[PDB]
Amino acid sequence: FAVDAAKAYKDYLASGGQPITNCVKMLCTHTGTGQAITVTPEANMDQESFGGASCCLYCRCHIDHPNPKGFCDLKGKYVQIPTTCANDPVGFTLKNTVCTVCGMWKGYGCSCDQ
Amino acid sequence: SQAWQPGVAMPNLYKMQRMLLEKCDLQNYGDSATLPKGIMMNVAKYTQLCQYLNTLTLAVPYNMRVIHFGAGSDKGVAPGTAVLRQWLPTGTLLVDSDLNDFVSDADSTLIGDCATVHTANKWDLIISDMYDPKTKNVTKENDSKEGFFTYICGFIQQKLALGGSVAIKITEHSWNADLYKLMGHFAWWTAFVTNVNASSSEAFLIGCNYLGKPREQIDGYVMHANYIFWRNTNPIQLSSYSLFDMSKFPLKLRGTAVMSLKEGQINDMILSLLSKGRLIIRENNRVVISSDVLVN
Ligand SMILES: Nc1ncnc2c1ncn2[C@@H]1O[C@H](CSCC[C@H](N)C(=O)O)[C@@H](O)[C@H]1O
Ligand SMILES: [Zn+2]
Ligand SMILES: [Zn+2]
Repeated sequence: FAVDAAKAYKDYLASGGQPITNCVKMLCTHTGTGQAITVTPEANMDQESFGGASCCLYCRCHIDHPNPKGFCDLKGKYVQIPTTCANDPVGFTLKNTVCTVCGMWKGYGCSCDQ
Repeated sequence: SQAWQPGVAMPNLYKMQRMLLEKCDLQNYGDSATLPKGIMMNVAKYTQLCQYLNTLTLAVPYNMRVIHFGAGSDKGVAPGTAVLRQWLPTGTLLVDSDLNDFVSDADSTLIGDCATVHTANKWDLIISDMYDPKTKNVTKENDSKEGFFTYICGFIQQKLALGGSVAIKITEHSWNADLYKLMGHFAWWTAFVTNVNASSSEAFLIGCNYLGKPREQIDGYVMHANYIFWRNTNPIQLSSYSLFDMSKFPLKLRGTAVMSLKEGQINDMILSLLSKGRLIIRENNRVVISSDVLVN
């Protein structure tokens, strides 16, 4: 047994639940690289930058991160969210994947498949 | 006009007065600044504080050490810590702390009363946003407050590196006479009001470049009265203008020299370097922190 918070959150959103709030949006130039997870805010014109810990489902729910080491890849970093998705940064980071080659979100900036 | 600045610092002539303490009655009491869409008050407030700190002679060594007290919020997150982490050079060691649990971007977080926090090492910058809303009691005399202010005064004197700086949040009722006196132990000091929160009696008491001894004698009861007098007679127009230009925000990594010195070797030439933001005096060992836990 283990609690599936990731699945529980996705299921709650499909039910019409209000997304997790108070993710920390930063002031920035919006002229950054647009990479997904960075040491400093890197939003481009199509993105918002957020403090990473505040958009991590596991940090925010006070539950273990699901990898044997319990490391968090968001805490202490900044996450770039497409502005059209910025009402639910937790859900967005949960549901999406970063390209290991260029560092953009798959389907939101990664063009490695062209 | 001051509306394009990140905030307003207490003018020198107000510091030199000898006022009696009055009630703070702010003209712009009911105004609120227009924040950029979706930006939290405290992200805006810390951004303007850091923008102002960019204009001072802060020492910025490699492997800078910063501690942030009062970093939690009723939202369970740490907006100010996220701004500090943005502002500070990459690799800066940032520790934060609060009475109540919260989720943080800091390298390490301690939960508990600040009086329980101990650190082996000295720090290059101390930020405090600690505040107890209970202090706002307009029906009793507005006296110097102890509580966490006592802790902060001792922490500065024992754990701030020479050459280091502080920014400590105060308000009309949340203040301490010894903290003002301690500002005379820095090369320079001010009380800074952010433009986004200028309708509040809040300020940050900023001490720039710690010298470890009084360079000027400050009576803290008088200087708080001077601060209130300034606020009472100088309405500050609410403004978020400086939040829209973020191009020069990051703190410049100056690579400030760090040396260990005995007290005997702090000569006038060393004092001069400290006063210019050109030297930090502390050890460079490992950073070790702890929180005391009371067992039943
Ligand atoms: N004695 C004490 N020790 C530690 N924290 C204290 C304290 N007294 C008050 N505080 C904390 O000071 C905080 C003030 S609100 C701070 C907001 C925060 N800086 C932000 O970025 O949004 C509260 O969270 C409160 O818990
Ligand atoms: Zn996390
Ligand atoms: Zn890619």
